This record gives sequence, structure tokens and C-alpha cells, in this order.
Amino acid sequence: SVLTQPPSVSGAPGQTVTISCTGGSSNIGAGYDVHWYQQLPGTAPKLLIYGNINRPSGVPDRFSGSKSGTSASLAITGLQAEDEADYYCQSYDRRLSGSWVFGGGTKLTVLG
Amino acid sequence: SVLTQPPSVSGAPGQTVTISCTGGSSNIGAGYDVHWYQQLPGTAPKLLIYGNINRPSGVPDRFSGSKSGTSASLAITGLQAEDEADYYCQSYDRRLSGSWVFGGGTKLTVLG
Amino acid sequence: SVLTQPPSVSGAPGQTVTISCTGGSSNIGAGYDVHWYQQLPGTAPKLLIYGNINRPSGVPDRFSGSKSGTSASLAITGLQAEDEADYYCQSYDRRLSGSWVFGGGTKLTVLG
Amino acid sequence: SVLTQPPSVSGAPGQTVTISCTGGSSNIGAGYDVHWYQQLPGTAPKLLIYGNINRPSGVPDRFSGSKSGTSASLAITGLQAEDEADYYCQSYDRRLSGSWVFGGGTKLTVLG
Amino acid sequence: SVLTQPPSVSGAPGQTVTISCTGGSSNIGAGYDVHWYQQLPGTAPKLLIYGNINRPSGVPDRFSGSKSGTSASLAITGLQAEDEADYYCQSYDRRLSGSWVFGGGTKLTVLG
Amino acid sequence: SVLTQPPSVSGAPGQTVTISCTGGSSNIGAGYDVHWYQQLPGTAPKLLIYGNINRPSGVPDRFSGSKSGTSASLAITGLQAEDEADYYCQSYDRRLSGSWVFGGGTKLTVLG
Amino acid sequence: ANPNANPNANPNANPNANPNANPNANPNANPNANPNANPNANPNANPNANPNANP
Amino acid sequence: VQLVESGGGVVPPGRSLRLSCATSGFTFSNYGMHWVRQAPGKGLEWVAIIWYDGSRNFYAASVEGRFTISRDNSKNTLYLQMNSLRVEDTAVYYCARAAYYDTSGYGDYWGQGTLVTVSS
Amino acid sequence: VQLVESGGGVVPPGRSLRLSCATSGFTFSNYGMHWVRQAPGKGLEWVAIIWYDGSRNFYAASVEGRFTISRDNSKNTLYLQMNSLRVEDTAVYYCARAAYYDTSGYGDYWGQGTLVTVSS
Amino acid sequence: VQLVESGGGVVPPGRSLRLSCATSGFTFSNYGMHWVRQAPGKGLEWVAIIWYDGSRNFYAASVEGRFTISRDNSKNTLYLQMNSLRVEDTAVYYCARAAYYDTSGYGDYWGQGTLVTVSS
Amino acid sequence: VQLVESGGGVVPPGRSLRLSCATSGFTFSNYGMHWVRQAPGKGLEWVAIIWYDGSRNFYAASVEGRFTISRDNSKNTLYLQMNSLRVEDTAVYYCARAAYYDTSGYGDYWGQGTLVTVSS
Amino acid sequence: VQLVESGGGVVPPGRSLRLSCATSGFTFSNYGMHWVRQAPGKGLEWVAIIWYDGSRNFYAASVEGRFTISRDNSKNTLYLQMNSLRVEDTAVYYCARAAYYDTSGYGDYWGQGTLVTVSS
Amino acid sequence: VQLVESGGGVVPPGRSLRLSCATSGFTFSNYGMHWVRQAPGKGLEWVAIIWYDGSRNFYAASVEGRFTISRDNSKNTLYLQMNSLRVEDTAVYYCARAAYYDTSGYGDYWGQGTLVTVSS
Amino acid sequence: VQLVESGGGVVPPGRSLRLSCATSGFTFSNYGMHWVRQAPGKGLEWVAIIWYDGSRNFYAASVEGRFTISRDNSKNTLYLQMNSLRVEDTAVYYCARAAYYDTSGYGDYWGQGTLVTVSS
Repeated sequence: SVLTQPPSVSGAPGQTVTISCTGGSSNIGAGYDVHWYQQLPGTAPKLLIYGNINRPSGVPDRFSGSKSGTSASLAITGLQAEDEADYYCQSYDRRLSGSWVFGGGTKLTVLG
Repeated sequence: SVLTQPPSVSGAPGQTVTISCTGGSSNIGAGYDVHWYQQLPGTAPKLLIYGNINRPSGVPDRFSGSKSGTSASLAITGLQAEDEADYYCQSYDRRLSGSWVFGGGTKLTVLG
Repeated sequence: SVLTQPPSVSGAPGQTVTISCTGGSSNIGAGYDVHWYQQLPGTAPKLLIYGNINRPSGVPDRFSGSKSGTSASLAITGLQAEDEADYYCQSYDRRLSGSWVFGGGTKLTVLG
Repeated sequence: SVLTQPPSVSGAPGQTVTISCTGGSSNIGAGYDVHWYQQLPGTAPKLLIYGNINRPSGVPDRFSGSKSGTSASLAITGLQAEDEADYYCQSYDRRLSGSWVFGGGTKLTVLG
Repeated sequence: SVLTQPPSVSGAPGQTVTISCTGGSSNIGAGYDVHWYQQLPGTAPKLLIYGNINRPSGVPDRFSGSKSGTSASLAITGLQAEDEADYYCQSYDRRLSGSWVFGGGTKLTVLG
Repeated sequence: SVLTQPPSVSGAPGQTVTISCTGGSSNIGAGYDVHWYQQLPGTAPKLLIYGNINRPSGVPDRFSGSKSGTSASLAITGLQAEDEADYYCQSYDRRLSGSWVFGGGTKLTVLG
Repeated sequence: ANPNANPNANPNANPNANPNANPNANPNANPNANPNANPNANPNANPNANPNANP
Repeated sequence: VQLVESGGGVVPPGRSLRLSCATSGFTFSNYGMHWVRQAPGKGLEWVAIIWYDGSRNFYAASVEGRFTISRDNSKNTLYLQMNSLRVEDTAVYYCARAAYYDTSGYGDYWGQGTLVTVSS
Repeated sequence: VQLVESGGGVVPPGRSLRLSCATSGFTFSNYGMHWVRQAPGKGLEWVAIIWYDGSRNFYAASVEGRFTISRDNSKNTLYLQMNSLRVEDTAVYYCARAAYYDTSGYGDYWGQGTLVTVSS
Repeated sequence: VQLVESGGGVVPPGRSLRLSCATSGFTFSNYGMHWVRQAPGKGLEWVAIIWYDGSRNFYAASVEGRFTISRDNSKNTLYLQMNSLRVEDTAVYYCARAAYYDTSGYGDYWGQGTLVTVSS
Repeated sequence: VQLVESGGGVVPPGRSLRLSCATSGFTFSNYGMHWVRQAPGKGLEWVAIIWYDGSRNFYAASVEGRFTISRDNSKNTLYLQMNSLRVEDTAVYYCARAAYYDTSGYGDYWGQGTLVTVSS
Repeated sequence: VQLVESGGGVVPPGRSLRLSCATSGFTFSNYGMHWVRQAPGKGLEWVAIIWYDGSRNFYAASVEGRFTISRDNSKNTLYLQMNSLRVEDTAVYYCARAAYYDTSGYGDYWGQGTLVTVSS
Repeated sequence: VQLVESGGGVVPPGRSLRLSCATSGFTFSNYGMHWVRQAPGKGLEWVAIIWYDGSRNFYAASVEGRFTISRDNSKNTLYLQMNSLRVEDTAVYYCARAAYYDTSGYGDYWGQGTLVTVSS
Repeated sequence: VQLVESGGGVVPPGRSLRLSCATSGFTFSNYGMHWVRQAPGKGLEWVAIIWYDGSRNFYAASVEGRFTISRDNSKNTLYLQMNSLRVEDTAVYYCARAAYYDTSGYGDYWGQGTLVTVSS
């Protein structure tokens, strides 16, 4: 893991929960844009957020986020049972040879 | 639509009016040249201004313009009744896959 | 020898073995199609593979080919005792006067 | 009239007279090589300088020149009466569809 | 040599021995990251420490270091017989034309 | 002369003598392959080296060469008395109409 | 400065380049090409012919 | 310079429709071409580009994979093949001749346009 | 846009395996491609990138020198050739289409992946 | 190297006129050719170019679509066919042999030209 | 398709030998032919090609000028005339039917060959 | 491979002289040919090239328009026809067989040449 | 990752000598390279750097103007050409792969080294 | 490191003169350059500086607007173009290689200079 994410987050339906993603001077505070992906239990990840705040037309305005300093964040409002998923952040570490770096992912559990 | 234009401008014949076009770091302040087109109610758009300040030999010097920062502008002096038209700006947006992007388009009404 | 082949390959019946052939920017990585021939001890070479991947209807579906850059390849699955043979690659070297160029051949021994 | 040249230059026999040629980022500072031609009153232009500094075997060393930034120049030393002529610069404008562009042309008057 | 290292350090197996590296305002106090290399008696230097505190996965967690002001240091704990080696510090001196500068190296002697 | 060669080089038998060939962006740094020819006092200029490093089977292994940037070179090691000859380099100048360009030739004198 | 190749660059084709023919290229015949016969061609010239002896 | 649209009309959704522009007055084979469209009551939207030699093609994100752009230099004609037309594709389609200034391009000559309606 | 993967399975360690991703719905030749992998129970690891014209390739440090990425535009196919497979290479491999935003990039479309197991 | 021109004359506007540049002293088939013109009292204007094998042609914006450039390699002759002549086309026309240096080209040998006058 | 070869045997160095490949099962006159050779214990070496109508011939550099390839289409027979034989020319010579795929050619049917021995 | 030359001698200025390079040992018809010359005491000057099928000819600027290069495949012979000879043309002329590697050409076999002297 | 030095030996002062490294296990074209040296009994000294695309070169003050660094990406080879070798140039020369951390750089992989001795 | 000036001489006021400095022994493109002058009886006066990549230029107030400094990296040459020469410009002009220490810079290598005289 390059970007730090909590391993777990949870809350009751209807609540607001957030998932953090913390980097440093080489990856987030470096001016590199942060992206988020959503993985459902039996499939490939889906782009959720791009460009720190933008999102595909296939994503409802329930998901939004921001980036400040070295800390990025995904906010989920109006939490539904259907949001159970693994959420990952992505950026670029100028100290590494790879195009993308990922955090370890956070599992969101909805307390139905 | 990625370039911002007012939906409407106006003035009496003999007046001076301007039409703005505002973008950002991806398409105006990005160093991309801004172009303008004029559309009359029953036909195809006609190139009015190119290269930010230049114009086809078929355009009288009543139309001129320039670009600075993230804001481009079309100036019309000596407004005539004949100038009623839709004016559009155009540029390149480095965040998109397409060669051209347009603004919303501004309708110029001459208050005869 | 124009194309480079290892002198020997082997394995037990039922195993998978591969035969390589590596050229340069003048003969394989040059975009020329690589062909393979199989020679049995008392006769002429037989066309095994053509067009890098294709083969005659007279060849068992145990053989197939491939190509990556300057490296051409022959794969034999389901190795049989009857596959003992000399395997040769063939291409065209743009720096030479001949229509065909060959590697030196790879000797396949089946450990039966 | 793409490249800018003074309409006229002069000097007395034996003196040094230079003829300038100024372009922009589209045709001199653009990396395009500058060429010069000499025209006498009743004939076709003759290549005088090519490749910014080189010249045909038909040109005496009285004529030489250079290119720097968006500026280019033809120098005539040891000015002769015979040098009364029209001099033109030539380059390629990346913004235009034509292969060659010419400057306005300069007449050199020898003060005999 | 713009970085000063002691020529020799020593200790008994099991002891902790530190190797200093002292620079100045042009290299260490200037903020350039310090690196360390280890050379064994008949081979090429091996990267030991990079980025002041990080190390390749091939380095035992016995080696660590720090950077403060114009000083830098390599600490070796749990000294083993196998640590007899020459250790060098590396940085960048902004007053010189070269990309890297080295200290003179320190020989570590294990008093077996 | 298009390619620059020294008029003369020398050395005693057993020594190493090299012959340079210097061009420019029009003929060596241009990516064009460099060739060398050996002319003995009363014969045709026999091919010595081709393709920058290769040679006919009729050439003793005492001759070799290289190409880098706009420079190229012929090296003779184990210099023999019989190597007295005129050496020429050959390439292609992208600014000229001819297929081949040559340097003026270098005379190799063996100090027997 | 980092002397290494830079990952993290746009890997996609660039739809912002002059799409027109370029009227600035050597228009002359190129005296730098293999002048030889080229022994790399189909020696079986028979897949397509006029069944009529005449056109 | 004339650019003349042809082949418009109306289709049920799901059907294909093929548009083209006949050209004259310039050397067709030396220029790249663009298609743009304008839905009634709306502004202009870029649709596609084809390079002078056919080597590159780019499409708007909203049509890629459904629309194909092509050309035949021997007939001085530009074509647009639209498959799986949607109601949302109703618009006037126009040809334009590619031109380029410096850091961005533009169309200089425009056609007259033709209307394609998709409706059940 | 659709990305389809095939070629996984199980092999003894030390063996090679060639995976591929077939694509449709977009112009393959205009986009770069990525491979990433996810070991069972783990997060995502970036593996490799290939440029739209094949001019550049970058690999994760953990696989460089063992894996090769390549493509064939005429068949709309992305390939990954893995040599010297290790047990640690067991993962679901996925292809993705390269996209780029401003100061960093991202994948937008993803395939469903294929499973590669390396084991005695 | 000689370039010899013929075909000027005077025509009413709207009429056509054909110019011909005969060449000798060099291998015609190996070179591209140019036409330029000079209106009386004015500087030089580039008009057109033709590639050595006739594969490409380019025209000045002010004449494109009205002028045709062509060549017959078997007769070592360069032609310029002008249709719909305007008064503004009055000029001395010259042929020239194409040459090219590095980043731009030039003409080296020039003909003596011929005068075309368009007048009512 | 069947190719039959005859003509090998031992010939003193310097002397000549003629090989003949008799053919049937195909229209001989519509196909080109190849000869390759294999010295005992060695790999394959291409020797020569002849075009279907004899309009073009190529030889390996090591035999060019010593060997002649020809066809008598009316007898469905391919010949190879080797003059000034050297010991190094000892090999099994094989005929094959020329074939061509895309960027390179190949043989798609092989004869059995005959052994040519040159020896003192 | 033999390259044999004949035809030199003393020529009064203005007169013509023909050189001929007879060849044998290779397929003349499959290769292009070159001529170079060496003025006494000087280095080498490239003079001319002819393509294997006669489709292209190129000449050094110093001789273009005065020299003609030709060939007759039926006689395996290369010719150089020099008209209007000048004193400056005195040189030993040599023929050579064309060869090519990757980005530039070269000669491999050379004839012995013959001396052409042009003098009052 | 292997880096292998070759070309060492002993020369008289004033002579030239050329060193090189072959590499494997990584993409050579994606990384810059360094040369360093160590005189017997001495510490390390930086000698030169070359950028991944060959665009920039920097040299130690004590060798600039005498040493040249270069690379051939298609051969995975790094070269160092030393002219006018001096006695003071006796050293073991090493290749290293460039890496960069944040405010300064470092080498990560090293070769084995080769010895160059300069003596009369 | 050798720096050599050229181009001095005697010029009447109001005329122009161009100086240059040829360099060798170091990588020209990696360093900035300076010009200074010394009036024949005075101390040293700084005249101008140009950055290694040509992006910046600075001039002494006494010459700004009359003098231009420039470089040609491909010729390893530094130039100074002096227009509108005044009598006060008589001096020996020298080139020097830019160097920088910490809070201020300096020249390390100097040329020999050339004399420019401005006088009726």
C-alpha cells in the first residue's frame, strides 16, 4: 500500500459515512489528482470518482469527494444497503516507476 | 458545453456590445487558441474570427476580439440590425477526447 | 544460420515443450511472417505452421504458433513419441539476397 | 507580404548595406530555413543564398547572410553598381497552405 | 570529497557502531537527500540506504540512519563479522557540476 | 569533400591506428549507415567495412569500427606493413542529389 | 533532475494535430533506396486475371 | 468551395442511416474533414474527424462505437455511417473542412446541413 | 465499450502463460492500455502499461523483466506474456482502458478479468 | 538547366488560358516543379506545386479550384491550366525547379516567364 | 500434388551435375519453384528460386554464378544445373513448390530430394 | 563476380566518349549499378546510378545533363555515355555493383576502371 | 537486473580505450545511466551521466572534454569512450542504473566493474 | 576549455559589427556564457549574459537596446551583434564561461579577446 485507507467503515442506512485516503508530499500533496474505484464482491472495479470531484454519469449524486493537502476523501450520503463495497483510492507516486498507485482499500458495511 | 457564454446580449443599432467566452486551465488558459462562429437563423455557422484576432476577408471590421487568461471576447462595434445572430466560441479541451469543444452560444438581439 | 534457435529441446510424452526462434530487426521484428517446418530423420521438411500461427489440415491439433517482437514460437502440447524431429524456423532477411532464411534447427527428443 | 522587409535600402559604392527580413514563430523562429533571391529589372529571380548561409557557385563573395531568432538578413559588402536589384526573403509559414511565402521585397539602391 | 567520514570505526560483535557523514550548507544543510552504499572487499558497491531512512528489501533490519542539519549517519546494530566493509555516503553538492558526490568512505572493522 | 577525414595517420607495426570520419546531421547523425573502403596504390577501392561494423569474408580480423553521433571510425589493430593504403568513408547526405558521398580519404602510413 | 523516462504522461492518441496534408516535404525523387530486384514477392502470379483475352 | 450534405430523413430507432457530403472547388484529398451536429433548439456539438489519408479517426464520446466516419478520395466524398440510431441523435448534421491555426483547429468552410430525425 | 479477457488457468511455477484482452466498442488504436492484478483477499496492484502506438512500456518493479506487454491493433487485442511465473503471481488479472485527467491518470473501462494460479 | 516558358497572351476575363514550361538539361522525371507569379510592380507570389510523380498537388489559396497543375514526364513538360481567369490574375508567370534544403524548400533554376493579361 | 527427384550421385570436383524434379498433381506452369539443400549433419540452406514463367531468378550468394535454375513448363519439370561443383556442395537437394502468404513466402509441399556428392 | 571496363583514351574537349562495363558471374539483371570516378591525385566522386530495371537514373550535379547512363541486360553490360567532355572530367572511371544495407547504400564489387583523358 | 562491464585492459598514456556495459532484466530505454570509478586504494568518484533518451550528458570536471558517454538503446548497451588516457585515469570503472528519490538521486543496480590501467 | 574570439576591426560610428566566440573542450550546451569588455586604459565592464538554453538575456544598461547576444549550440558558438556603434564602445571584448558559486556568480574560463575600434 502506498496511500493509506482505513480497512473498514460502517453505518446504518440513511447515515453519512466517509472513507479517507492519506498520502504525502510525493503522491497527494504533490498536486496529483486522486481517483476512486468501487468494487462489488463478484466483479471488476468501477470508476466512481475522477479528477477528485467529478464522476461518471452512471454514478448517482450520493457519492462525492474532495482533496486537501495530503488527505483525500470519499463521502457517501444517504447510505443504502446496496453500497456495500470495497472502495479504493488511486494517485501517482513520483518516487516510483509505475503509472498508478493504490491504497489498500476500505470495506464499507451497511448495518441493516 | 464546456465554454461559458451568456445566453443573450443586446443593444440598439449604433451601440457597442460584447460577447464573452469563459473557460479554464484545460481550454483557454491552457494556451489553446479561441475561435468564433456566426450563425444566422436559416443556415450553417460561418467562421467569424480565427486565431483569436484574425478574420476571413468576408468579415467587415466591426467584429474583432482577443483572449487573455481564461476569458475570450468578441466585440461588436457599430451594431447593425443585420447582426442579429447566434455567436459561438470554440476551443480545444485537453481533458476530453474530441478535437473541438464549443460554448453554449449567445444570441445577440439588436433593439430596433 | 540466420535465425537463432537452441540446438535442443526435450520432455516426456504427455508434456508440453516449446521451440523458439529469435531474429532481429531485419528478419522477424521486421514484420516478416515466420514459418515452421518439421523434418523427420529419413525425409524432407513438412510445413507445420504458416503465417506465425496457422497450420495445414494435415497437422494434428497439438501444434500451434506465435510471435512477439523478434521472437517466434512453436508450441507442442500432448507430446508424443512420434514428435521426435528437427524443427526449423523460416523468415525473410531484408539484408540478404535470398527469398528464404532459416534458423539452424532445434532437435526435439521425446523422453519415452 | 508575409515576411517583413524594408521597401528600400541604400549606400555608396564600396559600402556595406544590409537587408533585413522579419518573421515570427510561424516562419523564421519556427525553425524554418530562410532563403534569398536576387531579381534584376528584366529577368527572373536568381537564388542568392540558401540554407541561411550557403550560396550557389554563381554568387561572388560579396553576398552573405544569417538567421537568428525571428530575424534574418542579407549582407552586401563591397557594394557595386551592379548590385542595384530587388532582394527577397523566402520561408515557410506553418499556418498557411502554401509551400513558400515571400517577404515584401527590398530594393537596393547604389548611390553612384 | 565534500562529505567527511571518519576513516575507520570498529566494535566487538554484538555492539552498535555508527558511521558519520558530515557535509555543509551546499549539500546536506541544503536539503539534498543522503544515500549510503556498502562495498565488500572484492565487489561493486551495493545500495544500503536510500532516501535517508529507507532501504532495499535485501538489507537486514540492522541498518538505519538519519539526517539533521548538515549531519548524517548510519547506525549498524547487532554488529556481525559479516559487516566488515567500506561504507560510503552520497549526496548532491549544488556548487559542483556533477550529479553525485561521495565522502571518502569509512572502513568498519569487527573485532572478532 | 562531404565527410571530413584527416589526410594522414600513422603508426609502427604492432600499434593501433585509427582513422576518423566526421560528418553532421545531414549524413552521419542523420541515421545513415557508414561504410569504409580500402584502396591500395594500384587497385580499385575494395569494400572493407559495411553497415558500420560488418565486413566481407575477405577482410582479416584486424579491422573494426563504430559510429556515434556525427562521428565514425575505422580502427586497425595489429597494424601491418601491408596495411599501407588509402581509406575512405562513405555515407549519404540528405541535402544532396547523389546516392553516395565520400570523405577525401586518409592515407595510412605504417612506420616500418 | 530525474534522468529516467516519465510514466504518468498521457498514453492516448492526441486528437489535436493538423489533420491536413503537409505541403512542406521534399517533392523530389529520393536517390536513397535499394536499387536491387527485391527477392521477396509472390512467385505465383495467378489469382486474378481477365478471362477475356481482350479488355 | 462547396460542401453538400445528402442522405438525411427519418428512421425508427435502432435503424441505420448513411449521410454524405459531395465536395468541389478544392483538393479533397489534401484535407481532413469534420462532422458536427446541432439538435433543434441546441448549440453545436462536435461529432467526428477523419484525417486526409484515412489514418486517424476520432469520435465524440457519445457516439463512438455507433458511428463510423469514412471517405473516398476518388469521388471527392465524405461519409458518415450511423448505426443503432437513438432518439437523442436527432439533429442537423453538417460537414466542415478541417483547418488548423496553431494550438487548436477550426472549420472554415461549412456545408448547408441535413436533418436526421429518429422517432417511433 | 466492452473488454473481454481470456487465458487464465493453473500452471506449475516456472512456466509461462499468455493472457489476452479482446476489445470492442471503441477505437483500440487510439488508446493506451493497462493491466492490474488482485491477489485473492488483497487490494489492487498496478502491473503494466502500453502506449497507444507501442512506443513505451512501463512495468511494476515486482514484474519487470519477467512480464511482457504488447498489442496488435489489427485484431483489437492486448496481450500479457508472463514468464517465470512464481507462486506470488497468483491473482486475478484485469485489463483496463487508459484514460488521463490532468496531473495523473486513471482507468475508466474495465474487463472482468481472468484467474491465474501458480502452484505445484 | 533550362526552363522555357510559352503560352502567355491576353484574354477577356472568364476565359481560360494554358501555360507550358518546357524543360531540358536535367532529368525532369526526378524533380517536382513550382509556379510563381509576379503582378506588375509587385513582389512574388507562390502559386502551385506538383510532385515528381504527379501524386500530389498544392495550390495557393487565391487560385485553388480555378487552376490545375499537371505534367507530362514523357515530354519533359510542366503545364498550368487556368480557368475562369480574373483581372486580378494578370501577372508574369514563371516555372521553377523544386529543390529542398532541410526544414524548408526553395527554387534553384528559374525560367524567364511569360505574361498573362486578363482584361476587358 | 507430387514432386519426384532424381539426379544425385558422386561427381569429381570441377565437373557438373544436373538435377531434375518431375512434377504432377498441379498446374506446374502456374507456380514458382524452390530448391533448398541440406549437407549431411547440417540444417537447411536456401539455394534458388524461379518464377512461374522463368521471368525472374534468384540464387543464394554461395552458389550464384555457378548454378542455373530453369523450367520446362511443357514437361512439368524443374531443373537445376550445377557447374564447377565443389566438395562443399555435397548435400541433399530438395525441390519444393513456392507459396506465398503475406509479408514472406514459404514452401507448401516438398519433394524427397536426391543426394549430390562431390568428392575426390 | 567480374566487372571489366573498357573505353578510356584521349578526347579533344567537346567530344564524346563511351565507357562500357562488361559483367559476368552474377545475375546482372537483378542488380543496380554505379559509376564513380577518381581524378588523378584526388579522392572519389560519385557519378551515376541506374536501377536494376532502368526505371530510375540519378546523376551527380556536376555531370547531370551531359552524361547518360544506360544498360542492356541481354548483354550483361553497363554503359556510360559522356557528351561534351570537359578537361575537368579527366579521371579513372570505375563501375560497381549496387548493394544496400538498411539506411544507406554501398558498393561491394568494383571493376578496375579505365582512364578518360580530356585535353587539348 | 544484470549490468556487465567489458573492454578493460592496459594502455600507454595518450592512447584511447572504449568501455561498455551490456544490460538485461529491465527496459534499458526507460532509464538513465551512470559511470563511476574507483582508483585502487581510493574511494568512489562520479564520472558521467547520460539521460534515458541521450539528450543530456554531464561529466565530472576532471574528465570533461576527454571522455564521451553514449548509448544504443536498440542494443541495450551503454558506452564510455576515453581519449587521451592519463596515468591518473587508472581505476575500476562501474556501470550503475540511475534512480531518483526526491531532492537528489542514487544508483540502485551496479555492475561488477572492470579495470583500466594506464601506464608506460 | 578553449574559448576563441573573432570579428574585431575598425568601424565608423553608427555602423554595425558582429563578434563571435568559438568554443571547444566542454559541452557548450550545458553552460551559459558572458561577454565583458575592457576599454583600452580602464578596468572591466560587464556587457551581457545568455542562459544555457537561450531563454534569458540580460544587458548592461550602457549597451541595452543596441547590442544582442545569442548562441548556436550546433556550432558551439556564442555571438554578439553590435548595432549603432558609438566611439565609447571601443574596447577589447572577451567571452567567458558562466560559473556560479553560492550567492553570486563568476567566470572561470576566459578567452583572449578581440579588439573593436569605433572611429571616424
